[PDB]
Amino acid sequence: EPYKVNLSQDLEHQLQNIIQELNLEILPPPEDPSVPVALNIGKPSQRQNQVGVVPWSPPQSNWNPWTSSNIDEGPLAFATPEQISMDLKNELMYQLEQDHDLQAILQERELLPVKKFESEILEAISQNSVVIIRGATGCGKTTQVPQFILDDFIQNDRAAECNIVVTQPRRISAVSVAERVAFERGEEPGKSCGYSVRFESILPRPHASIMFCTVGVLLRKLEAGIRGISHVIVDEIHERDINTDFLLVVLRDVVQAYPEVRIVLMSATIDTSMFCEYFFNCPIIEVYGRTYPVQEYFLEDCIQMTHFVPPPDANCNLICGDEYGPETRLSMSQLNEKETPFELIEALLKYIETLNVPGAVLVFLPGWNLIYTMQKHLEMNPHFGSHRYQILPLHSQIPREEQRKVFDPVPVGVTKVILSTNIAETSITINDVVYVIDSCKQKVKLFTANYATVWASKTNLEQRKGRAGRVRPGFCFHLCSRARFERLETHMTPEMFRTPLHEIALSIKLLRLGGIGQFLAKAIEPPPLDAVIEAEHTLRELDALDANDELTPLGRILAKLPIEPRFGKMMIMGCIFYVGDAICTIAAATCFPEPFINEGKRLGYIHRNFAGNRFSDHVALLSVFQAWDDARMGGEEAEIRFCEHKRLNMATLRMTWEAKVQLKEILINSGFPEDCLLTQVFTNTGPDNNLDVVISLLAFGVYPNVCYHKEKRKILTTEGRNALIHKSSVNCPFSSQDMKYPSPFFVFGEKIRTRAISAKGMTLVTPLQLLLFASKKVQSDGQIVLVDDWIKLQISHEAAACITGLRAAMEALVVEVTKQPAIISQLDPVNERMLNMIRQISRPSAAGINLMIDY
Ligand SMILES: Nc1ncnc2c1ncn2[C@@H]1O[C@H](COP(=O)(O)OP(=O)(O)O)[C@@H](O)[C@H]1O
Ligand SMILES: [Mg+2]
Repeated sequence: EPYKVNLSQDLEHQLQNIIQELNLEILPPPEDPSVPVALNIGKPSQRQNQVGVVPWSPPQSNWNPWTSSNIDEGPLAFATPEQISMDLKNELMYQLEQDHDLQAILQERELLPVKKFESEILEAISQNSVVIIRGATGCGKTTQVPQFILDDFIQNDRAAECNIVVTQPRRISAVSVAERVAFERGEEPGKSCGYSVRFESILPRPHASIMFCTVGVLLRKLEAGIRGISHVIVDEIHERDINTDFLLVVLRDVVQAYPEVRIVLMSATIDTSMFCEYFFNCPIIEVYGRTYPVQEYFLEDCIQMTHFVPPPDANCNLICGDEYGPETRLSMSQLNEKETPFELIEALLKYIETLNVPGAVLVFLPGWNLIYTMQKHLEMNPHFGSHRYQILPLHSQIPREEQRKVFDPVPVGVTKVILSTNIAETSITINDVVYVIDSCKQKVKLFTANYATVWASKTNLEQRKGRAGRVRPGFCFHLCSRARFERLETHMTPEMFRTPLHEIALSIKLLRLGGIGQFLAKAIEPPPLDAVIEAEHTLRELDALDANDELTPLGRILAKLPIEPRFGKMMIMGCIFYVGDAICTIAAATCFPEPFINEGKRLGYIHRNFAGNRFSDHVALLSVFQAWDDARMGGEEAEIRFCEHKRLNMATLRMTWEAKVQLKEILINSGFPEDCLLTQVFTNTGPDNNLDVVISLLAFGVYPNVCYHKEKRKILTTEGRNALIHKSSVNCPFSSQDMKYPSPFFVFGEKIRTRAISAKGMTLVTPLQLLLFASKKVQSDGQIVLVDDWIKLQISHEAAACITGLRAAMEALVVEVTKQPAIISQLDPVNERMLNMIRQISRPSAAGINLMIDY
């Protein structure tokens, strides 16, 4: 049944007036109501784009390739290549013979499997434009190959002619490796090695230097070209990271027009024929060391040996071999294959210690969520205390201090257990690993108009098995049944086949590489047609691309921003409404976890409070940033005490803050005036129109995530399906479900598809805000308005038509703004009134809502 909307008469007239002034019309109600009318309305030429190549040039002595600028005012300013080379060599020779701690480290370096192949690798790279380096995870490709290359130029008095850029799929990899390589050279990051991820960098010195970076960073720098680089090392190509795949397309055209460049493709033990053929049948340098066999097991076995009994495609736990016992069979059938059996892992750990062979256990799990769950299951049991066990988590989102703990040795008599994601599959190798427990799962992000746990591939299961066979004969415990193993895919589908292409689409256009479809048709494995059509559709709707699929001034800005394009447009809209800072903060916050420390899953009494009365996880977040920033004014310890008092993750806040500042930077440079991006005090209780607008702009950004509240935790999603409010939400009630929301309409940040469907990052919006920014299709029969063919509003046909008219006027202003962003200082009066009407519609009062008194 429809939702009643109580507009005031004065508001009803105001809408009608501004529409009249904007020179728009109210489409009349339909003569026959059974045939409704579309209130949502629509509304250039430039050039055409042919095939182009990204330019290349080798290292120059008067050029810093990492800052992309000249060296005029330095101590190596007008120096000659030879002095630079000779100085850097003598520096190093000296360091080598004096530093006895460094010598020891270099001795460790020289035992790694890859050391053997040093000469073979350097010669190959010397000869051929492209080389593939192939070998097992742990031989030392990532850490050593870039050093081999650098040191080769240094020792041979060519140090000035060597700048190596190394790409990595993941942020934590570019940083960790940069720090590890720096340490192996007795340095801090910032000398010979550096890193550059989104929102964080420690640039290395301009000469004889290695930069580790994520592909996105490298891509976003490429519109200048690949300036002053001699080697491009594309690492971990076998992960089929979509941006790596894309970059490989760019680099193929590069090597073809500039054969003096050196590309180095580095890969785990897979069939690299794909990549070989792609790069003109390039050499393949094989690398290996000693492997020991690993006795692998499956969900059957695990139950057979532990004598486990659980608590009271098709399901593959119902299928078991005859050679297994009756209880094993009956026990395995009790387990649900959508979960990972945490009790069985505990049992397997106990089986391990009865083998009496010391060594670490490596446990593969999908996501932090399960690593935390498994952590608490264990620690809340005497046996797994500090005395017997050291249980360390491993994933992207933990302090780098605790990353390095996984490599540290442990007091003897203590089993080290690493609870890890797939980072520890091929990216990093943990030492003294004899045992592996494998969930056989993956946390991929399938979005089709959103995360999800799926089955890993045979290849994944094979490479997880191999982690336990680098020190002695190992064991691997797969938690999937044997019947499930057979129905597994041989390979994970590459991200290129199942990821949105909007960001790649803009990149192609920013770099003037040609048509989106034409370019992506040259990929080693081109993406599906529909994904290309979706990407093109989505960027035309945003006005990122024009009708000819050419890049607009809006699209250009969205391409320069390291954020999802929709959020990029939301940020420009914020600039227009002079709430830029708040929106940049919301945007920045999307790229990091929640700042809140959720010990218990249910949300605490202090965190709730930051919500105020806005029923908004987003407002909560803005409110902590304001309080954290105030608490910051008393220095480090005040910040520290504020954070662990209020139960917050201080690093998250600093990362988000620094992200924001850079997002603002790119806006400033794009022409937007400083005044629209100042920080603005606000309250989360009283009337605040700035925050009202921020909610409206939030509703635009997170669309199409919209939902309707039934009762308790139950909600409805955009296609009529139902789902739950996530426990982490401020809007989530206790075991007693009394919430009494002044509106049932929320927008949200994430769909978490576990066993159930959960909505995360929920923010209450008014029916008016829904109509304005959080809907596309609006249909009126005169009385009832139908929103995105599932939500039904009983509202004035005239009002709906006007709000829908505003939406379109706003979009139109965005276009004009992005041609000359500075004009927001001096908008014409009608546009000013149009902004003010949006300001007015954003108020809770505008929909007859009052937040200040308890409902
Ligand atoms: N931060 C680190 N701490 C300890 N050992 C490390 C670290 N980084 C790399 N190693 C060691 O280096 C070796 C693997 O080097 P790496 O270049 O990562 O191999 P791959 O060829 O798999 O890329 C292993 O012995 C691993 O434990
Ligand atoms: Mg590696």
